[PDB]
Amino acid sequence: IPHTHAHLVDAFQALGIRAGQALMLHASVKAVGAVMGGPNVILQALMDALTPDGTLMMYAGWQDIPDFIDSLPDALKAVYLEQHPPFDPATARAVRENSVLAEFLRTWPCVHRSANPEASMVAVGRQAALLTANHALDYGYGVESPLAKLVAIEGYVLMLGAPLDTITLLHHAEYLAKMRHKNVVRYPCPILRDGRKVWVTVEDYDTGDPHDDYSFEQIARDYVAQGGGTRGKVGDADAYLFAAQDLTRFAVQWLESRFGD
Amino acid sequence: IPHTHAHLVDAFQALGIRAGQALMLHASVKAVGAVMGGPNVILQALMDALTPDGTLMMYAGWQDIPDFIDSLPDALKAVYLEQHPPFDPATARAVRENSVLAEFLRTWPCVHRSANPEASMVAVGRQAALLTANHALDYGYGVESPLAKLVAIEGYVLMLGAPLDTITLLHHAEYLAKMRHKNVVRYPCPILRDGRKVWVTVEDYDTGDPHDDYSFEQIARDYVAQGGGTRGKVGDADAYLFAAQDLTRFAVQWLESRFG
Amino acid sequence: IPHTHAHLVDAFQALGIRAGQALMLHASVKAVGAVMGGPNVILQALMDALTPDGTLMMYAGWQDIPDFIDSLPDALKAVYLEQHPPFDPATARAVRENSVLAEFLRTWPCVHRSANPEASMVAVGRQAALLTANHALDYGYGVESPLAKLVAIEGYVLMLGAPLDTITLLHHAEYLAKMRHKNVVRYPCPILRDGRKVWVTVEDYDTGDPHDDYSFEQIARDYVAQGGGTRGKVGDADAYLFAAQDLTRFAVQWLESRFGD
Amino acid sequence: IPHTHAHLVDAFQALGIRAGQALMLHASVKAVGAVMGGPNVILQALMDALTPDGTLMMYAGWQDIPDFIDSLPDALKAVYLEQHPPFDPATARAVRENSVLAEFLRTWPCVHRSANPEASMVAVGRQAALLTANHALDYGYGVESPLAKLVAIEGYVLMLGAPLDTITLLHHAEYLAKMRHKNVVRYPCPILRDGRKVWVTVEDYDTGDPHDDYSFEQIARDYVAQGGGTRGKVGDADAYLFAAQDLTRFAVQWLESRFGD
Ligand SMILES: CC(C)(COP(=O)(O)OP(=O)(O)OC[C@H]1O[C@@H](n2cnc3c(N)ncnc32)[C@H](O)[C@@H]1OP(=O)(O)O)[C@@H](O)C(=O)NCCC(=O)NCCS
Ligand SMILES: CC(C)(COP(=O)(O)OP(=O)(O)OC[C@H]1O[C@@H](n2cnc3c(N)ncnc32)[C@H](O)[C@@H]1OP(=O)(O)O)[C@@H](O)C(=O)NCCC(=O)NCCS
Ligand SMILES: CC(C)(COP(=O)(O)OP(=O)(O)OC[C@H]1O[C@@H](n2cnc3c(N)ncnc32)[C@H](O)[C@@H]1OP(=O)(O)O)[C@@H](O)C(=O)NCCC(=O)NCCS
Ligand SMILES: CC(C)(COP(=O)(O)OP(=O)(O)OC[C@H]1O[C@@H](n2cnc3c(N)ncnc32)[C@H](O)[C@@H]1OP(=O)(O)O)[C@@H](O)C(=O)NCCC(=O)NCCS
Ligand SMILES: NC[C@H]1O[C@H](O[C@H]2[C@H](O[C@@H]3O[C@H](CO)[C@@H](O)[C@H]3O)[C@@H](O)[C@H](N)C[C@@H]2N)[C@H](N)[C@@H](O)[C@@H]1O
Ligand SMILES: NC[C@H]1O[C@H](O[C@H]2[C@H](O[C@@H]3O[C@H](CO)[C@@H](O)[C@H]3O)[C@@H](O)[C@H](N)C[C@@H]2N)[C@H](N)[C@@H](O)[C@@H]1O
Ligand SMILES: NC[C@H]1O[C@H](O[C@H]2[C@H](O[C@@H]3O[C@H](CO)[C@@H](O)[C@H]3O)[C@@H](O)[C@H](N)C[C@@H]2N)[C@H](N)[C@@H](O)[C@@H]1O
Ligand SMILES: NC[C@H]1O[C@H](O[C@H]2[C@H](O[C@@H]3O[C@H](CO)[C@@H](O)[C@H]3O)[C@@H](O)[C@H](N)C[C@@H]2N)[C@H](N)[C@@H](O)[C@@H]1O
Repeated sequence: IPHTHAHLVDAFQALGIRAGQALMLHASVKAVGAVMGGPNVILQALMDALTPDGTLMMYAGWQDIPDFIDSLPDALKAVYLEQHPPFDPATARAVRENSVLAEFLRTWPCVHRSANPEASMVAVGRQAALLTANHALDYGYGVESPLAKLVAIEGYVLMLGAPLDTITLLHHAEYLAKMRHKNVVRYPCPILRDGRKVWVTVEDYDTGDPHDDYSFEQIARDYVAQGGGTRGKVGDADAYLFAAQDLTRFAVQWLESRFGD
Repeated sequence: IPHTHAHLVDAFQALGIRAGQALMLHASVKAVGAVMGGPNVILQALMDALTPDGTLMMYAGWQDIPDFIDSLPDALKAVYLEQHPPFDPATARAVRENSVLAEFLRTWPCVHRSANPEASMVAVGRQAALLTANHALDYGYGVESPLAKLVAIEGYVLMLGAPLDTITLLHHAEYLAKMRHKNVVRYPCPILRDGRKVWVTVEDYDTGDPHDDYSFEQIARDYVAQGGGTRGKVGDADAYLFAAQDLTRFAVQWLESRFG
Repeated sequence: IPHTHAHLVDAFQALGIRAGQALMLHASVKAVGAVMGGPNVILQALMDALTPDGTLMMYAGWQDIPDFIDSLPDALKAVYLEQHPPFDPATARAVRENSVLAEFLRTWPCVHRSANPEASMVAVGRQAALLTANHALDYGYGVESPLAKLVAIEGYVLMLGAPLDTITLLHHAEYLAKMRHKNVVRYPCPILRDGRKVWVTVEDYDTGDPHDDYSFEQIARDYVAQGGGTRGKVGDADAYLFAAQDLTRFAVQWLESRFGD
Repeated sequence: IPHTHAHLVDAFQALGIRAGQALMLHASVKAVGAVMGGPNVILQALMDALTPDGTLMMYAGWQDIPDFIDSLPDALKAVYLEQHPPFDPATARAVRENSVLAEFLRTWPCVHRSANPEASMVAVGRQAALLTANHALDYGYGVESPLAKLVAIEGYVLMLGAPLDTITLLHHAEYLAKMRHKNVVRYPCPILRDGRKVWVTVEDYDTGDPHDDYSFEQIARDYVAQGGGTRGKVGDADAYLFAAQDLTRFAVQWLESRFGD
């Protein structure tokens, strides 16, 4: 009754997932429904469809990032600066709202993790080191990011029962697009440097709210409506498979046509 | 008859300015009235009362600091990033609202200027290098600032027809005071590093608005009312002379009792 | 009698070269022996084993870099400052001792060349632009170098009859290693800036002599002795294939255990 | 016969010492000759000429710093790591070859001491806390040092029968100067961190030998020969009074003209 590994492998393949692809996954475990062996089998089935020559990536981030401390009373901020642990990539837990699957992949054998705390990506497979390498602290969805590299190697994005609003790649499209105005955020973050905690200022485009009157769901819905991507069932979940290069190109043109200067 | 150099020196001495003091000036040229020789003579008369063993300092800042570029359209901000000049302490003009006297002092012979663009101070005299040295870019009114040093050497603040709301030293009291919440700002600024332009992020407490329900004029008036400072006329101007250490102590206690 | 293209491809594959790898080559043409078609066929056979989704990189440097002029009399120095040509990446010849194969690759179609004159790297393939981008003038074997990026994307080093003392990647290990003594040098170099010749000063760790009592031969031989890398014949040449990340990690530990904190 | 407090005060004033100056002293007690009350009176007379508005600073260092332990056998090194006391600024004795006057000033009432063990400075007076604050452990004669601050506040250096080779400020000139070769060292040191002994590694330019073919004696003699500073007798001692800013500028130009870019 629960979905089997073999059936999930074939369901992923039916969508168009092929040996050797680099793929970034957004998922809802509940949407897929009961799997025989639990969410590990979702990851393993996807890895098997990709084969060891492919690569699987997820957005992990950092569940406990203390980027809000300026909003606290001064005396409480002082305690955070002294007592909050730094981002340690070996232990920093994935953002829970990024799916438990991101935390499962973060702790998978042979995983690689990128160094930007807020934008941290985890990946397993042939190009996992490449995708996660040299992730700049500032503008973490920009040109020196795993999203840029995913576009460059013509990777894919799989939404597995995940809302279309959660496509992290579209923050890279926001970065690229010549828009009339984008909101810049600067926030403190503790990191490790020579094995010691250092608080640094991170600069980035706001990724919590859009820069103008749009949503990622709207961009993705328009992409699908004009023939973009493939769609199909995986377990109980509605799934969408997008080519990163074409989706990014479409999204940049979409933003610039509506909100450019 | 326009006010003379001698009459200004004498009025400065009558108010309590003494040889060897370190003094930070806030002024209105218009409030002083016509001076024989112009605003140079205000500066020179004050320097003469201080003698070369004293020191005179003003808050210059940078009139053209482009700290607002994040609010501009992205395409315009890109042009600023490419074309706006960096803070060059040799040429960066003083904020006009800090008085033309601050720009006059900034271009005075033997002046020293501190390196923080937004908070830049200029000084002439025996301790001018000391006061302006190693002015940190972040928290420019804090521990690594000319204001901290002015307090440490028990200097003075002279208000020469300037409103009591303009006492820059009270931003140092804000920095020191343990208050429930202070607003932190981070803003971009172009500077010179190894002779090349570099854009850096500056972090500071907000100095454009108070951190709570107060004004500097309110603090200063309360200080005067409880016997703080000396008052007198210099030219046509109402003048106030404050000890930096006592005013800072008072303002920190004032802030902490109300907002701590 | 001469080695054929097909036999060289087979030998590279037997050694462990795989499609998609990013590979840095050190070679001796003489050690390989006569090849049917000459040294071009060595490069093409290696590129074929790597496929277009792989990358081949070599250290080119600049045969005629005038980094020695501070030692000359002022009058001769003035002539160098006036008359020596700048580093032009389109024409600057590779160091002859880096093998003629480095000069052959530098002039190969679709090559990318990194901008640091003394440390210039040349590469052909899918990650060639990535590896050669933004190569800082200072500390050219350091954090901003193609060697750092080769480690970060988990590339490989192939020794094709080249002595183990010539592994340029070990200068990156010297840069990373925390050691009791380092020599820092500053030297002059003419470059092109806005189409004009400009003399700049480059700061780097000394790469002409070791920083302490060791040799690269010593480190690499120890690496092999503990099971590092794979070995085999390619043509007449003894070949070694090393993982860049594992060799660098080993060499940093080797240096730090003897001269470190 | 023994020099009196009053006659030292007069001699310091005749040399050019003035109220309010920040002054770094290098001294020989024997060169001054017998003082009525002993070396305390040298320090007190100098403080009196400076007044409490002035500041007197000396290089104390740490007589017992175990910065040499990497050269010992592993077994003896092990005992040092276990048993050597940490740098405690309250008790760490001044280097004996820095003059007993440095230890006398280190134990003077109201003294402030900078935190860098090897480069520790002690000071008494109005800018004593300023000069000694935030003395970084790495590059202790560099930008984050009391010597940098002495230059910035336009202080002075007084040589009181001390050899001209002993001007510690010239290590700051070495740090600033752009030079063809520098030696960088890393050495161990035990310090206090949250009241517990911790061993750290300090990185600095070598200050035990020059970076090139020069001595501080040469630089200082050349400075004096071109009119730098003021000279006079204090007690039996030849004294020199130098402006820290002018001497540092001269020394940096001297080094860069001979060994610079
Ligand atoms: C928010 C969102 C993750 C919620 O989806 P979800 O299916 O409810 O949550 P998850 O995918 O984390 O799965 C949670 C379920 O995994 C199940 N599960 C199975 N084994 C588990 C295990 N060892 N440990 C924990 N949970 C386990 C549990 O049933 C758990 O549900 P429960 O806590 O209610 O018992 C989803 O709507 C979504 O948005 N996904 C895309 C997220 C994304 O990629 N965001 C990018 C940034 S915008
Ligand atoms: C805002 C404030 C400066 C305005 O006072 P003000 O007397 O009108 O202005 P200034 O002191 O700059 O003097 C300007 C006058 O100097 C005169 N002046 C004389 N010689 C001059 C010269 N060579 N060049 C320019 N102006 C000259 C001019 O008459 C000029 O007035 P005008 O342009 O209207 O003709 C004053 O109210 C104030 O706040 N002073 C304190 C400022 C301060 O210290 N702020 C700290 C940060 S909060
Ligand atoms: C120094 C070293 C290159 C010498 O090896 P080598 O085989 O003698 O020299 P090369 O690899 O340059 O091959 C030269 C041969 O290529 C041959 N060749 C074939 N076609 C050629 C052509 N069109 N043009 C020139 N030479 C050609 C020639 O026989 C030439 O030898 P020759 O000039 O004596 O006739 C080798 O010992 C070595 O150290 N390799 C590693 C180099 C390195 O990577 N260094 C990194 C910095 S330490
Ligand atoms: C090395 C140098 C200090 C030797 O000078 P010195 O006059 O022989 O030594 P000191 O200045 O330490 O004075 C020591 C004398 O102080 C006298 N003294 C007086 N009271 C004393 C007391 N309570 N306790 C100890 N000594 C006392 C003693 O005569 C002692 O000499 P002694 O042990 O032979 O009896 C001197 O040549 C020098 O180089 N000074 C500059 C040092 C410097 O600043 N170095 C910076 C780093 S390069
Ligand atoms: N792609 C649109 C999404 O925006 C928000 O999630 C973003 C997230 O926003 C955070 O959400 C927290 C509060 O929910 C804040 O701390 C924010 O920083 C941001 O910090 C990440 N860098 C990227 C995430 N995409 C929304 N939470 C999500 O529901 C929505 O689908
Ligand atoms: N706290 C009282 C004072 O605050 C403001 O001046 C501050 C000033 O704030 C600017 O004032 C402008 C409003 O005209 C804004 O651009 C602000 O950025 C800030 O740039 C300086 N760092 C410190 C100045 N004290 C007031 N201008 C001044 O009139 C008043 O006396
Ligand atoms: N570390 C091992 C290697 O070091 C030297 O080659 C280096 C080379 O050194 C030059 O060669 C001369 C002899 O050392 C120096 O004077 C420099 O000009 C240097 O310029 C490059 N930056 C890197 C090269 N690896 C050796 N020449 C080389 O044979 C040896 O394999
Ligand atoms: N500035 C020149 C001076 O160098 C030496 O003293 C230096 C001292 O050098 C040590 O002294 C040992 C032998 O000289 C070295 O091994 C170092 O550890 C060094 O540790 C300090 N950081 C700075 C001192 N200046 C000389 N002791 C001194 O006589 C000479 O005049």
